[PDB]
Amino acid sequence: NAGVTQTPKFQVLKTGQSMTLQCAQDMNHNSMYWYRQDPGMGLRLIYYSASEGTTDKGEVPNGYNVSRLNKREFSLRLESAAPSQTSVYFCASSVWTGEGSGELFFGEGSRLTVLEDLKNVFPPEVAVFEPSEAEISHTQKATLVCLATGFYPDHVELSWWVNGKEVHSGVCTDPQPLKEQPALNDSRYALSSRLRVSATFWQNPRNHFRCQVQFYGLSENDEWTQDRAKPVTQIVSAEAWGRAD
Amino acid sequence: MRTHSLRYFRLGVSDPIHGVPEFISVGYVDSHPITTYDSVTRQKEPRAPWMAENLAPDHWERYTQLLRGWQQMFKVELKRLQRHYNHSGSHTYQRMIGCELLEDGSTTGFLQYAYDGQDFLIFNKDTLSWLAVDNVAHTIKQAWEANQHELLYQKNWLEEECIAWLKRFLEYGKDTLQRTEPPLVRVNRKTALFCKAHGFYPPEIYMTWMKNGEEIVQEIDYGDILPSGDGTYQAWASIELDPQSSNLYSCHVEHSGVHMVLQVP
Amino acid sequence: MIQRTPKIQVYSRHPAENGKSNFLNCYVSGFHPSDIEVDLLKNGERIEKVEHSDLSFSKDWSFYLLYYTEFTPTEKDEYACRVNHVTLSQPKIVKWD
Amino acid sequence: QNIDQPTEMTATEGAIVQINCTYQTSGFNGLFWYQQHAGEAPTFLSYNVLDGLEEKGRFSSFLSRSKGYSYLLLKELQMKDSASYLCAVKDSNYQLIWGAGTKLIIKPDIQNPDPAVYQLRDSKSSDKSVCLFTDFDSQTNVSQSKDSDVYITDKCVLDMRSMDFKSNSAVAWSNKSDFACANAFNNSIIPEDTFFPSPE
Ligand code: NA
Repeated sequence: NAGVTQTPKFQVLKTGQSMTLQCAQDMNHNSMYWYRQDPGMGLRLIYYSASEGTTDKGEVPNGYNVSRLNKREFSLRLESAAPSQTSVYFCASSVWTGEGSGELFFGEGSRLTVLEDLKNVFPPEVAVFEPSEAEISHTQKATLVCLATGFYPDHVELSWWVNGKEVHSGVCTDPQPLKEQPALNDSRYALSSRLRVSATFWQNPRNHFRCQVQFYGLSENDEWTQDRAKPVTQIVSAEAWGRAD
Repeated sequence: MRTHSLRYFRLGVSDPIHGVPEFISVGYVDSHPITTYDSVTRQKEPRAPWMAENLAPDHWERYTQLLRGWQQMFKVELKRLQRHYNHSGSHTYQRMIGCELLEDGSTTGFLQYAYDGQDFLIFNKDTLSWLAVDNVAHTIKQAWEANQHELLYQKNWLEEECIAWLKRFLEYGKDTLQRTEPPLVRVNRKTALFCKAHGFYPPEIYMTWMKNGEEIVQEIDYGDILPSGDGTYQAWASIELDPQSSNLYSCHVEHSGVHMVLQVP
Repeated sequence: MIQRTPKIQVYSRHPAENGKSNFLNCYVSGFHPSDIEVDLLKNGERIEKVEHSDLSFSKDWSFYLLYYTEFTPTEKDEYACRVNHVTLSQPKIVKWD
Repeated sequence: QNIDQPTEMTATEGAIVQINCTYQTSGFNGLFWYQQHAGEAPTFLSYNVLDGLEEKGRFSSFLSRSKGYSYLLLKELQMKDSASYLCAVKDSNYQLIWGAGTKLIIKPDIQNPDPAVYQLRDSKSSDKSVCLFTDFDSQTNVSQSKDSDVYITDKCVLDMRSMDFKSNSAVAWSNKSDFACANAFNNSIIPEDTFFPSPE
């Protein structure tokens, strides 16, 4: 009952590099689709497969190929990636096709960024800033802030951990990153998140707060020639402890 | 315009012999085939020259993909039917969808299915329901009627899309579909009087016999309207002569708004 | 299971006349299921070059086909259409009149 | 063939909003609405193909074939309705044509506005000073910085489930020596009663 499962969630590519995106469905559907979603426009069909054993071009097939390997699987192939193919890719399936009312079921999406040079790939700096004493006395609440700054591309997942357990209530993470230099096309990004707790929760000295950012970057086979450290996929985190004073 | 219709058939065979296709789908405008597809070619192809000349390759490529999906669904549906009938051997599954644009501007629309050449399920697009002929059909009726959106989609397609396709194809083939070739009609003796017509288009024609001014329906033999192979049709009607009493026999032919009377001396 | 036997009709395209080029038609209709064998006969022998329409579909779920051949009718030559179907225990020969 | 819907709409929590979709297509086999939360997959909301209004919970979808027009109606808006809403139409060839989507922004109802700008504690591992503008009413807009070395994020609605409490906040930071929370949000129009606790 997984529905539509596509991988990977994030991928950096150099111009010219090959990529295959995987998609499987466990709903016994017959029709499968590959879309790309880009700002300012509706979903565009790249390729589709009306039934097992047949496939055909969509609206934007150039630079891509597909394989309906079996009834469950529909892979998408970028043989020689181009920057124009920077997009979020969605796999979808439907019970049949050529039936007016049947809806689409979508996978989670795959964010591809294709770059001329990997030398502008950067992991985030992560820092946690402890609540304002003025806020505590004025509101009886305490807001921690996490800043993840200087990363590129925008392939990050930020999470808050309290006492070894991930939390979501009281958390607000910016839905979109901030361009640190809004005028530059390759600008590195910033992202802020807040965790707000009761003053009494913050004032417990055994409470431990941690902000962690998973960054998806380079891998072993990506070539690196810069003086700085290779920006591999990694977790960067920062912490704070509750203060009784 | 005269009345015109557009319709598509599908045929599935569960265990066909050596060369026969598992699946065939053909469209018609009036009596003229316009499109074809089967499980061997796996391609949608024109069957009329005015369809080839007016529909870009993008049309045939798209519907070719849809028909490959429709082919697989027909196989799954037929397998389910034959399983529920508990039938062995080879059996047929059929579908017909279409619409009519009548002379007065009114429209009709229809969708039905058959198993082994007999009615199975018949769509009522006014009550939005399926008529089941037996309990295998009843099981399918319940599953189909639970998907109310698809019923509404089928009503819209029959009433709006089908009619729009038909008007489009009618303009494409208007030199064929909207022409008139009046019949050549004669009477001869073979004892019965045979009233014979040939060379006419469209195939719709009404031939009957009168005796002293009265029509004699039970006494008349009506021949089929048959194709002659050149785009025109032929037909006939017979009536038995009374050897004991003379009568005033006359053949009456109605075709495309023209009435014709051949009085036999 | 209702199987429907073919109706077979043999006729000429235009009214026939000896020495005038013509087309001999065999229209086989109303049968079910769809598999069928149709031959045109001249003096009892099967004509070689014989054309046919594609399998066609009727509203009542039966099928029909038109087999035809070009010919010149001569008073000595007899013509027939030979049809076999699952509903026929052996071919049915319908002679041209 | 075009599908048009507004780029963005903003409404208040608890109210009603109507998202329009107009289409011009070669034929019509139905209109779909999909909900897509930010960073997530679209999910199916509604299908219309005949004329009229269909209801599904708080959402209803209307269709007029003759006007080539549909709307998605959301009643009693909640924060969880913040999402993009995609309309899509099947044409005569059963091609799905997608509109560009409407981003729906929901303003929380702030029962007890307490606007303030607080200085967060420095971190020994960072050179940044960090300021938090928080607890203001939803009519307030947070402007981007006019200083290239000051970074200001847009407002974020957080929900403290335990206390059924919602609050707006925006964050500003910089490593400049002259950066001060008292002037961090100077380029925004902030409430007159905004509380500025005294520095140390
Ligand atoms: Na391609």
